[PDB]
Amino acid sequence: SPEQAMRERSELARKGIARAKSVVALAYAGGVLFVAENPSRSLQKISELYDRVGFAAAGKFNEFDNLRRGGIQFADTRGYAYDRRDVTGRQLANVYAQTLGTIFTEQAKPYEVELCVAEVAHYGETKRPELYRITYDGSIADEPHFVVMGGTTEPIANALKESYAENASLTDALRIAVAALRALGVASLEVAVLDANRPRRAFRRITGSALQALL
Amino acid sequence: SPEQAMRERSELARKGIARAKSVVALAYAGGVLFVAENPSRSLQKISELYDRVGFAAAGKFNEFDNLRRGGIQFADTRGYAYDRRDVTGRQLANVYAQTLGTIFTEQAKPYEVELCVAEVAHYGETKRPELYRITYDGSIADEPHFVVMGGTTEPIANALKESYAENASLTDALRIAVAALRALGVASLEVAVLDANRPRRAFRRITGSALQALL
Amino acid sequence: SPEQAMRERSELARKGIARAKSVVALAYAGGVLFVAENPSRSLQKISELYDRVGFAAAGKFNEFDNLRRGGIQFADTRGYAYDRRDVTGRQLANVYAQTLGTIFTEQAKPYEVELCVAEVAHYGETKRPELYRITYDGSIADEPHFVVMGGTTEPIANALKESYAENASLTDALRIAVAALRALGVASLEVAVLDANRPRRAFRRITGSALQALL
Amino acid sequence: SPEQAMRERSELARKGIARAKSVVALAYAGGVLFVAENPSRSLQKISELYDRVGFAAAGKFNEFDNLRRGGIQFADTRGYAYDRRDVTGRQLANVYAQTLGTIFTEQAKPYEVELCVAEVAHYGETKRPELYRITYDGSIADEPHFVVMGGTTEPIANALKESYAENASLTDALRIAVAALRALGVASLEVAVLDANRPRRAFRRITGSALQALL
Amino acid sequence: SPEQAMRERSELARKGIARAKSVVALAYAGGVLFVAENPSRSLQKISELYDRVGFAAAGKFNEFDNLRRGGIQFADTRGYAYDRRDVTGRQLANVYAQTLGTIFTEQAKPYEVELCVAEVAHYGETKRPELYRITYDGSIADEPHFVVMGGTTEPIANALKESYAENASLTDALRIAVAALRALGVASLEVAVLDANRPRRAFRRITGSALQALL
Amino acid sequence: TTIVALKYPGGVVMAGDRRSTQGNMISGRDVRKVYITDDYTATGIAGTAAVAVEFARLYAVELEHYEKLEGVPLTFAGKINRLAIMVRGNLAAAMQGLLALPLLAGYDIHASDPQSAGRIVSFDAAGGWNIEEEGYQAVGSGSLFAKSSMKKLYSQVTDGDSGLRVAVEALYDAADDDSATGGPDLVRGIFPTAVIIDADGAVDVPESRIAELARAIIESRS
Amino acid sequence: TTIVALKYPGGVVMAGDRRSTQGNMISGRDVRKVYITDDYTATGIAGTAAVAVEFARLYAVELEHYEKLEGVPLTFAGKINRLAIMVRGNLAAAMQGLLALPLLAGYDIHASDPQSAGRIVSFDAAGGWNIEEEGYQAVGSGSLFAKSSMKKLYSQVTDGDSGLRVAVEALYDAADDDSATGGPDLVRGIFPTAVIIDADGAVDVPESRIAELARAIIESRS
Amino acid sequence: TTIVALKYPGGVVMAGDRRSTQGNMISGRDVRKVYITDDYTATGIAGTAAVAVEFARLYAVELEHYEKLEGVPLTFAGKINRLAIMVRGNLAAAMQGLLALPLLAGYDIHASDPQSAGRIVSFDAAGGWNIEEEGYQAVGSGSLFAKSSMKKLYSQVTDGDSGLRVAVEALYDAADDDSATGGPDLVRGIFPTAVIIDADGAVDVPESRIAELARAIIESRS
Amino acid sequence: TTIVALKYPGGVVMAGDRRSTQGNMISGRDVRKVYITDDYTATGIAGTAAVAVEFARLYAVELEHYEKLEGVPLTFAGKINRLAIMVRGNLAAAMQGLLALPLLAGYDIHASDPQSAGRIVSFDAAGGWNIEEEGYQAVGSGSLFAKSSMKKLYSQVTDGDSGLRVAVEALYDAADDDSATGGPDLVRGIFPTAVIIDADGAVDVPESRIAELARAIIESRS
Repeated sequence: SPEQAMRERSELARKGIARAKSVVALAYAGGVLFVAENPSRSLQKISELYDRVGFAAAGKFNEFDNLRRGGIQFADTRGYAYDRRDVTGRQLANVYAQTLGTIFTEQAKPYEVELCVAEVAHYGETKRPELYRITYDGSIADEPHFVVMGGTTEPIANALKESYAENASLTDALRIAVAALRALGVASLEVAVLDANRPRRAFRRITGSALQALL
Repeated sequence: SPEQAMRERSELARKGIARAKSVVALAYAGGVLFVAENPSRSLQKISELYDRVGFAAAGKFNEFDNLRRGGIQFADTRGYAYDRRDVTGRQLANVYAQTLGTIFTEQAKPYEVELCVAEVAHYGETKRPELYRITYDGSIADEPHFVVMGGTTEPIANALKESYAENASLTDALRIAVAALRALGVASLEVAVLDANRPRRAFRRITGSALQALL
Repeated sequence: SPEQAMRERSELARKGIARAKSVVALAYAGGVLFVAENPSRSLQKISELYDRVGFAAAGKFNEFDNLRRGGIQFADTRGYAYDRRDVTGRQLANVYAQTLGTIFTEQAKPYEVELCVAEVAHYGETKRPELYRITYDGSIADEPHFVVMGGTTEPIANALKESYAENASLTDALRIAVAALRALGVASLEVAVLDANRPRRAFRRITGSALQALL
Repeated sequence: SPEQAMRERSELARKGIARAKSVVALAYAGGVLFVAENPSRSLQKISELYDRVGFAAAGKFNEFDNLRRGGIQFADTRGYAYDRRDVTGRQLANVYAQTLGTIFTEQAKPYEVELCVAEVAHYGETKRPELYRITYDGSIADEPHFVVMGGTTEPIANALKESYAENASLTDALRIAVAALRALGVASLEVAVLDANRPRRAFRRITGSALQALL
Repeated sequence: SPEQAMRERSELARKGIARAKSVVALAYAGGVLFVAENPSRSLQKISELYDRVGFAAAGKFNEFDNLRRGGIQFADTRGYAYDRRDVTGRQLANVYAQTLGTIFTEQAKPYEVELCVAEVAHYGETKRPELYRITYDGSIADEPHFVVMGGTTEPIANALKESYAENASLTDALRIAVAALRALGVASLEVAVLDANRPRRAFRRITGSALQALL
Repeated sequence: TTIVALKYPGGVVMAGDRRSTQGNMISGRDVRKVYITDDYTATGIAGTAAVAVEFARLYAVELEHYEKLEGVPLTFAGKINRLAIMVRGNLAAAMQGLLALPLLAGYDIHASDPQSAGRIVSFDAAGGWNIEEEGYQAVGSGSLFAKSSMKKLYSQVTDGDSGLRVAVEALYDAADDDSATGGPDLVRGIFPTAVIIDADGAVDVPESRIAELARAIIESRS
Repeated sequence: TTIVALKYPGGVVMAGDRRSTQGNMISGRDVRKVYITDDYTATGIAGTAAVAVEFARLYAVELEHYEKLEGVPLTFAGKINRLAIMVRGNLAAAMQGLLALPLLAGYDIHASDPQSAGRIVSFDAAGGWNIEEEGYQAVGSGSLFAKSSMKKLYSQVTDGDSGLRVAVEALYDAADDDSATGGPDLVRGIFPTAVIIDADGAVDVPESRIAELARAIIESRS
Repeated sequence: TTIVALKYPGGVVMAGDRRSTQGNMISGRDVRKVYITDDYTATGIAGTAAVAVEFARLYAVELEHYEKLEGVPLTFAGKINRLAIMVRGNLAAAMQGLLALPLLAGYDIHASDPQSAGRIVSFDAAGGWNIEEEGYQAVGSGSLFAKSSMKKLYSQVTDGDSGLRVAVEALYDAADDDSATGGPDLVRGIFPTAVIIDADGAVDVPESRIAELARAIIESRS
Repeated sequence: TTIVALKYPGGVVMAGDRRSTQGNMISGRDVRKVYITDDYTATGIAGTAAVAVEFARLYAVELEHYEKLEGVPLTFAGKINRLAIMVRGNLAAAMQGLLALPLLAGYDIHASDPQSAGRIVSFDAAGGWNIEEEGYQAVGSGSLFAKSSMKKLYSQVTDGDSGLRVAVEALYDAADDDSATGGPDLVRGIFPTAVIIDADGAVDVPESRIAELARAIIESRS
């Protein structure tokens, strides 16, 4: 019975997502902020896909690391084939949707992952940041303000809705993100920004003493 | 059992298309009008296949985006191999029917999509726009007046049947389609036209202040 | 059913690892110390992957020996393609995680192994040694202090937690490691070190009269 | 259930070994002695792999004959590619472990074979002979004194344990092996030696009048 | 279950061989004699493999004819690759054992065949004829005196054991074989000889008037 | 063959001659060598006529295909890269004789300043591309004569009409010095083709305007 | 074409001319041949212009691709090896006619001495590389004249300003003895492009400073 | 180079010189060209030294591989066929200069008559082989002189010692008439290598016996 | 280029020059051509510099790869075979100008007599190898002069320092007779590189000791 097979496959992927650390991506005045509860300093859940395109993921590390490498390969190949400015976050989101749908339907075990692709404007251009969420089955959604992935996302989402404010500063937005995650310290936090003020590469990791001085 | 397996596969696809937003394609005096309920400005259910051939779809986005790319590739290759005026809506509808039939009977899960292919006459020619409706299993139908896809189609189909006007202007046709979908503002509404009065490329997106003024 | 099948594979692999000898990999002042109870003098659970990268494993010998050979091939190819100092323990741990996840999901029998990849700093550099534990399903974790694999790892983990001394000497670390492992003698014991004070290749086997003197 | 598949596969292979003739390999002053119960002078269970490497097997003849041919091919390729003295019994035993593990897991029916690879020291050198036992599932063990094969090995192994003499003469070792095997004349006996005193090729078959005088 | 599958497969093969005509291959003073009860004068159960090697089979004709053609091809290729005197009966028997083992384990239906490979000495050499019996599952055995295949072989084997005579004449051996094979007429008999007195090709058919006189 | 392109304040103009010759023999007299690739770029290909037509069709198909697939057209740099890839993929045919030199005129709508948004891109045989900052370029056999004519006439380019006149005059000079370039045929009434690209898009100049300009030039040269 | 690179206490400077010729005909006057490959390495490729641009783009893409995948940039030896592999892979085309000889200047942030962190790597035709210990290296058709000018001028290099002046003068000498190298165009206002790499990173030298240096050199040699 | 082989009553003997040249320059003085392929066969390969060693190693590996796989050694005709197949499969590479010509000496253990069990097999360029019935054979650059010397000396061969003496004298004559063959070098004490195969197997001749024979021959010709 | 290797009581020494030329132009003055391949083997490649470096890297990677995989290092015969196979595989590209001529020096740690455990292995172009018993060998364009110098100075070799002195003197003679081999640069302070292998392993000789030896040689010949 294919209906029961898909239902239990979806249950497996969703349950795998439920017991994973949460990630929040939000739009602030300077671009996009990623905050994740990541104890390790070596296994990074937030990465740069391309100049103005950033990647966040929740779930099983090897699976979304495979997806991250595939997306980086796609972005670099596309930017070389046509131009760097021709790479948008929407194309990468669509590629992730195709890949995750095919994986969910055909692979022996579905990927218990949940991805967010975030894009900021180019240097000297005005555009609201774009947040795309891609789920295990390949369902793709547009989020105007924030994305919450992994764990019990309802309390974190509710805290964000009660405490989100567009055009916030980096410091304040970080405070809201950490407070919503709690519902941690400089350790067990991985924080990065897509910084729209940079000329070419918007991705910037905020770690260590700078993160504490910003927290 | 084969009959049982095929029937459960069919019910899976039908229930997938049932929980999806509706699209209408109806022929008006200047060509064809596509109206869909689509909150996302980046994920577009209505697209162009070729100069006078337009595309609409309802269901899982990744699946019909893959189908749309396949159709665009087929149309471009065929137009290059013979000529631009040798590409017609009927051939694209037939290739979609073949592809969806093969997907239904062969793929691990069938595509939960319903497609519409619309064609208008070339510039300076009089011909009734052709509407083709294609379902998850590959069944293809010729509709003379309007096509309704996705969601609950019975009430909106009855509303259109009672209220459809032949050779209506764009404003009246848009009003009829929006009221049928209501049975929705500029946001959460994707509207496009195959405009038979254009010289080469008929497809044209009605968005922003233009849709607000026209609506 | 995929969930029942995945659980049964997990039980198979876990039972296989549980009936195996224990391995301890712990960081000390000179680098990383590997101690594994190994009666055979030829079949070795501890080996060198690359200049400053060492390998420990627990479980079925032929499976983790295949993994060890694959890791050595990957490291040598990577070092030739770019440079020797571009090969890190993190990349090898990531490759092992990917490989073990794929084997767990797809192969006829999942690998009944647990791996530790250890790295120490290059010569004339300060850096805490990194220990990565990879499980049978590809789950990868960073352990800052020590790793225990195989058998009943819980009493050994508790003993090592109670008795672990940062920046201990080689002989002290051997004492604590062997004591936690007993919870044996020089024979039926394989001991190796990644020695940070070596010029190029850190790995070095401590067996025989030297091991007895040290133990 | 994968557990049930693996356990009944193990039952199949072990039962196949159980209804098989017994083999004995033991280390003595001149090298290694192989004694097998073989009524056929044509079909051989004892064989030579390489200059100082000999092969013994118990179980279904065609399966371990295929294994023996593969091992001879591997040893010849390895010797030609590097040098004759770069071929060891450990490499051949590891190859057999990988091959038998893959056969046991992946093939339709496992192999009902049990292998022993024996190596003696090169000419003019001193080294204890090495004996490696490989089982049907790929498990490999280093047996320091003797290996016993096929049939019910508990009484034969117990008699060998009670009566084994290190550094015995060829006559003494042959008598001991035959006596332990009983718990046999020139017929129904295949006898060979890895003879450590031969210059290059250590394998030598002991049949006919020489075996009569020796027995 | 692999055990159940193999047991019922063995039942199928044995049932197939039991409902077949019987063949006897027995050694006599001039070489080897093949006698089969076979009404067809067109389809032959006994053939020549090589100069001094002969083939006999019982069971389903298409399967053992495929095996006979494959063995002829192997023998000719081996003789051309090295020499005509390097082809032996044992090599052909080993090839048949490998082929039948693979067929029994892997093919959808096992071959319901029972093969005998017979070899006589070369011209001018006195060597005992060697007979190999290969069963459906790849088991291979040395028969020193005679092989009985197909049908209910117990009475024929008993009669042969009671009435055998080493170094018997051709007429005595033929009469004894026919008498045991009844336990009928000259027609419905296929008789052939591997005649060690021939210079190069030992195989020689005995049919018609010569067979009438010989019996 | 000669195809010239030049920038004027507010856009670009691309003009091309009409003659096709096989050897010394005039085979075609109304060949159209300038193509409106998309709404804001035009391309002119010199060399083999067959390769020219085939490449123009392929390039237009590629640009339209990208726009339809991705929902947004390529940037100007993307279009240049695609054209350069096409040129680099023709080296074997160039050595075989199926050669093509493209020239690309465009209007960057994403350019910050509208009055400098015109672009001219020249490609060499090896596939390299160059954005011209001198304001004009030419390809074909008479490209040298046309370029040296534009070098002297470019000072009087101020708007679209004067730029069109200067392009037609450069084509006239190229035809005057190169027998493979056809001049204005006043007997058959065949004149060079031209495309003007500005902020409103790329439009083909009507044959009447070029006829008037060519007649004025011929009257001046007598 | 000529690209010079030289080390000064605290960094490296790489400069290049602007001319591109097709035989004897000057096609380009403002070609940029020095590329900031990444924040601490610049590369300059002489030979065919198409192959030079393609190599620069492909090499920068490779370096950034590795850094994004592994979360850490390549070591300097790894960058040298990747460039050498590209040079070795281009050998068939180089025999065919698409020759590209690169020159790499970098700052080794992992060096023991920041003042000696400047690195110059020249690549031979076969892909082999060499870290120059002379402190100066030039590639291109005028490279011999530039190298023999720097051999005499290098004692004057004590900081970034003196090093940049010496690089510009070496380019001037190469253009003086070589016709394929473009000298300072005082009429069109086109000057060599320079990149300076130090601890803070690699930065393009503004056109005005190079113009001032070139005018000073020209007036000194008048 | 020169390798001679000759049959004596009760077996075969096979001798080879020690020199390897690269042109007219001597590069090797103690090259071993006669190999004991198995207990009853020796092979000696003339031509390129690298290919000679490669062929000998491959041939021994192949023979031992068959003996281990099938449990019985190849018949002599089988060994000849394998060597001929190797020579035939090296034809294309020998057309480029990696030529190798083998000579096979053996003792057939299946021959009815022990006194005539020695066999000499010569292989020509295209892979054909002949079993020599005249009782002697030679390969290499000095092969013709050695053959013509053995033609005159073969009536003196009655046992292993006289056969060895005649083989050494044939090598001496080949070295006397051909500069690519090394003669007995009394200064360094390097003498031709020899292998004697009889019913007991194939055994290398100790260097002392060959030295004595070479000294006797040199004295006789002095 | 010239690389010399020579055996001395208790080990082996291997020295090489530093000059690299392309045609007649001196392109490199501090090249290193002797590589410590492993703890008891040094390798030195003459010929194309790029191929030499990549062959040294491949050989070191292969030996360490085997040692890591099989837990035990290769025997000396295995190392020789791997190097010979690498040379044979290169043969085809070597015909194309990418020649590499290796010379291998080693200490046989499994040899019965450690005083005679040093090994020198030479390779010809076809991929064959020879273990030199004369005690010295040379590769490179100046290898003939170096060999003929060592033939006259090998009597002096009695220990490691005497062997090193003869090696530097052989290189001095090679550079004295050959313009592609560099003599000791007393002006720049660049001297031949050397590696000494004994029971304790293979160590790079410090530059100061070779400088003293070279200055003593120069004073001797003044």
